[PDB]
Amino acid sequence: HHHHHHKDEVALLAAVTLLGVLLQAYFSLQVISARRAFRVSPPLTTGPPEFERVYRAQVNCSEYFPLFLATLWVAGIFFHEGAAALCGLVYLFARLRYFQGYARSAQLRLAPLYASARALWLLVALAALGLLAHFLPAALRAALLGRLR
Amino acid sequence: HHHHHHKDEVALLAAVTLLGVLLQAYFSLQVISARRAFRVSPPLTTGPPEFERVYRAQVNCSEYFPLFLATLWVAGIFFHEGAAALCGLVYLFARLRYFQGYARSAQLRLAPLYASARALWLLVALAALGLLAHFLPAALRAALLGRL
Amino acid sequence: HHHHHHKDEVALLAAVTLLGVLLQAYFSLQVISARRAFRVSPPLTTGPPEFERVYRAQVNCSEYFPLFLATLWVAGIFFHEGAAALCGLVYLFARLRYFQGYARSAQLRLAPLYASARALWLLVALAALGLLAHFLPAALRAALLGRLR
Ligand SMILES: CCCCCCCCCCCCO[C@@H]1O[C@H](CO)[C@@H](O[C@H]2O[C@H](CO)[C@@H](O)[C@H](O)[C@H]2O)[C@H](O)[C@H]1O
Ligand SMILES: COc1nc(C(=O)[C@H]2C[C@@H]2C(=O)O)ncc1N(CC1CC1)c1cccc2ccccc12
Ligand SMILES: COc1nc(C(=O)[C@H]2C[C@@H]2C(=O)O)ncc1N(CC1CC1)c1cccc2ccccc12
Ligand SMILES: COc1nc(C(=O)[C@H]2C[C@@H]2C(=O)O)ncc1N(CC1CC1)c1cccc2ccccc12
Ligand SMILES: CCCCCCCCCCCCCCCC(=O)O
Ligand SMILES: CCCCCCCCCCCCCCCC(=O)O
Ligand SMILES: CCCCCCCCCCCCCCCC(=O)O
Ligand SMILES: CCCCCCCCCCCCCCCC(=O)O
Ligand code: NI
Ligand code: NI
Ligand code: NI
Repeated sequence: HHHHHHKDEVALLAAVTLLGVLLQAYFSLQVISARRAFRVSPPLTTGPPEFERVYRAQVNCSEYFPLFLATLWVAGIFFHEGAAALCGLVYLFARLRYFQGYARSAQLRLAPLYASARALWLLVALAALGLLAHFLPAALRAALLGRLR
Repeated sequence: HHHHHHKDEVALLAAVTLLGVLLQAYFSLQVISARRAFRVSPPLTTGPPEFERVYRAQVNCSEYFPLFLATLWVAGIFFHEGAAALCGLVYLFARLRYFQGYARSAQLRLAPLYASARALWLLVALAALGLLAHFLPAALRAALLGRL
Repeated sequence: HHHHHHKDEVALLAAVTLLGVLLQAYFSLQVISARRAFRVSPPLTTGPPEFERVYRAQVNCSEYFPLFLATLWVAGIFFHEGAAALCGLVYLFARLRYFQGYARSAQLRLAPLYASARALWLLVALAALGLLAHFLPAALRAALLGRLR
């Protein structure tokens, strides 16, 4: 126990984070359901194209999920909670469309893939700007103090 | 520096996290050892079924690891540290049995897989309840104030 | 809102985290570029060895990213911010060399792979020591108080 909590500075980030977990659960579910429909038994990860695209979509979302996370949280703490959470949401909605697109074809994944990438770059930029705002003043000051002597 | 630290509210979550890291290390070690026994040289990922099942078991535990993490932390902060840590432990022990099961066969993976899924779902539910507790009162209040 | 922030205790961790995200971006970019040069269209993940090595290097770095993250943060918070950040940087730089090595051959990946593993074990050790320093005193004290009664 302390007599204050910082929950209330990260609750939006936490909500978006959870939403991302749930979205991954939906993607796994679709993979399970593709495994049944095209009869691809674990441990195999190859099969008909229609299976491979679903499986790949899920794998690519899972692999980007930690990156999404890390940049969400850095942006949301160093830049602005609300703005990070919102880019997060745009990221997740884009990945849902990416997943749906890819299921249909390689080509129909592209537009939402690009939109996923833009939303993730926005998170990167907000995180970077936030970190710059945190470190740049002291560093400029130290450099000016050095030249002043 | 501040004159207080919040470490002590997250130390169980941190211990469980690290335990999870160590478990992944054990899984990688088994994969390395299966690569030697069945002579599957990187960058190959395919080979005899006994190699593929170990390899897949590891890749599936790696891929769910961040999900475990995220929910572990959200649940532990917004619901209850101890309860989240404990579900976490149950998740990790279930994955260790899943890994061992899968090595032996596709079929023996299933019971511990299901247990691992139940444990993760519990973490999800805790995280969701914790977030509901945080947001719901102010939202109901704002709505009541609007109607007044 | 609050009248203190803990940003300034984790800014180095956050910066190393973001550097890690950027490095994964660089790795993906090399994968895209290898897909074009060797004509391997998603959803395929197999192709000429030169493509497979790049692709594997990227996958292995993505899969260890969250482990790196988790241990970076636990070490940075329970042991020492600066020392964790520094081992983080050595981890990332080694993975860059691992990636470049692996692109050229299976064999050239090994030295920087071993350096990546050492740097991650150091983070694991710093995390474990920090957790020990947090829990061990109260536990020893409780055990002694029990025997004293
Ligand atoms: C070391 C630090 C490195 C930092 C690097 C940072 C790079 C930052 C790049 C940000 C790229 C943002 O680019 C911008 O993305 C948005 C969001 O999709 C696009 O917006 C687009 O999507 C939205 C839907 O969500 C619609 O309004 C419309 O379809 C379109 O305008 C812009 O058309 C594009 O120009
Ligand atoms: C541990 O959770 C899960 N693990 C696995 C495997 O590890 C499978 C691939 C390995 C194999 O076949 O051996 N699969 C499904 C799992 N579920 C089920 C959910 C999809 C309906 C899940 C339960 C709770 C939350 C979740 C969040 C995201 C994804 C899933 C969540
Ligand atoms: C960076 O650490 C490791 N990286 C890789 C690769 O990236 C391999 C797949 C790439 C290739 O072969 O090209 N493999 C094994 C690694 N080890 C050592 C292992 C004995 C447990 C590890 C060292 C330190 C901590 C760890 C934690 C979890 C898993 C592993 C940890
Ligand atoms: C979501 O961002 C990205 N996603 C994907 C896929 O999910 C691909 C594998 C799926 C497929 O082809 O179906 N690829 C590239 C992406 N970019 C592009 C950037 C690297 C040049 C990225 C944008 C912003 C930050 C980033 C950080 C790391 C990696 C990438 C970052
Ligand atoms: C991947 C998600 C990681 C989330 C990390 C969030 C940690 C910030 C909160 C500090 C912990 C203390 C806040 C008081 C809450 C409590 O313990 O009751
Ligand atoms: C939108 C978020 C809500 C998600 C709710 C997830 C449901 C929790 C399911 C838990 C079922 C586990 C059954 C108990 C385990 C056992 O019998 O040993
Ligand atoms: C994804 C792995 C977990 C991320 C963990 C973030 C937890 C942040 C806890 C609050 C940080 C402030 C306390 C700093 C203590 C110190 O530096 O001495
Ligand atoms: C339960 C916690 C286990 C901790 C295991 C830690 C293993 C640490 C090994 C570090 C080896 C460092 C040797 C480096 C030599 C060099 O880099 O030049
Ligand atoms: Ni008190
Ligand atoms: Ni002071
Ligand atoms: Ni505080």
